[PDB]
Amino acid sequence: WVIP
Amino acid sequence: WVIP
Amino acid sequence: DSCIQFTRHASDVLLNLNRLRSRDILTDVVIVVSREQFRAHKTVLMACSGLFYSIFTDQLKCNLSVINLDPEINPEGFCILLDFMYTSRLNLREGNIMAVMATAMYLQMEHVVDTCRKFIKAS
Amino acid sequence: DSCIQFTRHASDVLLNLNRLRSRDILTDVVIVVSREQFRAHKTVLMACSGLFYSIFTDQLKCNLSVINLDPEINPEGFCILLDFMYTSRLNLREGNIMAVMATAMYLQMEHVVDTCRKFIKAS
Ligand SMILES: CN(C)c1ncc(Cl)c(Nc2ccc3c(c2)CC(=O)N3)n1
Ligand SMILES: CN(C)c1ncc(Cl)c(Nc2ccc3c(c2)CC(=O)N3)n1
Ligand SMILES: [Cl-]
Ligand SMILES: [Cl-]
Repeated sequence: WVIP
Repeated sequence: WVIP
Repeated sequence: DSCIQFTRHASDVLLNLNRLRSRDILTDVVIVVSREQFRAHKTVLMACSGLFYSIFTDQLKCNLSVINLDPEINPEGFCILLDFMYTSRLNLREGNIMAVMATAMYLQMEHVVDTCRKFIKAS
Repeated sequence: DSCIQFTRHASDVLLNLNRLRSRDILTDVVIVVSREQFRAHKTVLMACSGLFYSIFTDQLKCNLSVINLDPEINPEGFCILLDFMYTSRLNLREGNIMAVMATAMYLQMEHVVDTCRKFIKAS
């Protein structure tokens, strides 16, 4: 999971 | 396009 | 093999599937959550959820145009998860995290359940 | 928004859609290319091809279970492109590149046409  |  | 690969292809496919959903094109099922109704593509639901995969591989349920979820399921939690299925983006907030995790456990969306558990553990 | 994103989601969705294709689950159309028949999902075909997008948004053609392609289309070129739609992988070889480019131009798959033009220019 990432900060888009 | 890339070499997978 | 000796294939070449187009990096953005999967993302572009999913973006177009979401465009079809937003315009209600070739949607073949309605998911009923309490009073709320959500139109979707059976194949996308199966590709994202262990629960929908089981439902639509069943020889009788594969032909249903309406699926009613357990009354304990929160429509907002379902809406956030349906949006994730079609975009890869999860709107996870302090006020919705418990309903999102419970809905993801019911829908059998393992990666969502994992990030909810981690975010709850941190707080 | 304040969303989080799952990097592998789009790729995982496409992998599952290809698993459904391989098992012939919820396929809703057969594409006829000369004597050869190819089963597929209308939504995936639309998401990948400008030609299929135009066909299946048409109020009459959206309901057809069989689509016949122009007799000039080569079944091998179509097979390579259908595989690309469901995997992001293109089996481009010296012996098939002309048939692949011609099929991609007909199907309106701009990124495939672009890589074929570049590979031909190099040789
Ligand atoms: C497991 N399998 C062969 C398969 N093939 C095709 C599809 Cl559409 C599919 N989808 C599915 C099944 C289980 C789970 C998911 C999708 C997401 C998840 O967390 N569990 N699973
Ligand atoms: C253009 N548009 C709004 C849109 N929405 C939904 C879908 Cl499924 C779609 N697909 C499509 C259209 C044109 C082209 C492609 C897909 C691939 C391409 O090279 N051209 N295009
Ligand atoms: Cl997931
Ligand atoms: Cl393309």
